[PDB]
Amino acid sequence: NRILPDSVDWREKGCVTEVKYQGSCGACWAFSAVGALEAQLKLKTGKLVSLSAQNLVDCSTEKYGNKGCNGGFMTTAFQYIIDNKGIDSDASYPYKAMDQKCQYDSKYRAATCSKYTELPYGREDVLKEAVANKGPVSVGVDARHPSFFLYRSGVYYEPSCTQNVNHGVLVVGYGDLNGKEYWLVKNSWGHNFGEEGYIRMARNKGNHCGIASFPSYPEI
Repeated sequence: NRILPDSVDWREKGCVTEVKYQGSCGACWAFSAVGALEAQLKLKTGKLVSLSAQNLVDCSTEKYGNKGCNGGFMTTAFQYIIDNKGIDSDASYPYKAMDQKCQYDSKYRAATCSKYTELPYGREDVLKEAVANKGPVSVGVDARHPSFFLYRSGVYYEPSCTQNVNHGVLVVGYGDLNGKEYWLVKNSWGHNFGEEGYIRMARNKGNHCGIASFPSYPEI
């Protein structure tokens, strides 16, 4: 294993915004992407600002292989931000859990993206390195299993989990709790979900739930 901190929690560095509630809109990919960029924005500017998931839903659309409330890709959302030369703040372009016309306006720009990086498939130590050294990382997980919705505490391990990911989330940390290594995952089902919106997911257990399958992070 690479030489790295044994645990990381980007919330401690003030790099993680409040947990969002996607509602009945499959915008997790958008929340996942903005969350990663929010951390980078804080690292660069010193200011923590929620970015507009809705801007991605409405504007990072067919050209990017995305389908708004019917799903999308974090990577292509990043490329949209690059191509578009910005993304608006959440306050300026609030989330409505619906597909809308693109209403991007540069006057409400709160961040940019210059590039993004895809981590190699399934490599949890590479993921750990990126979380330690770069910041929160956008990932997909298999969140199809009934146990996921009912998670309350501890470290989530679901034998039925697969590497077929379907749910974009944000890895904001990692560590060990009571002998179980975990990834600290920010979800977008509001603070009622899991631990105030977070789930600790099993780490170094064979790419559990595909968490390390498709990681990416942007840079400002």
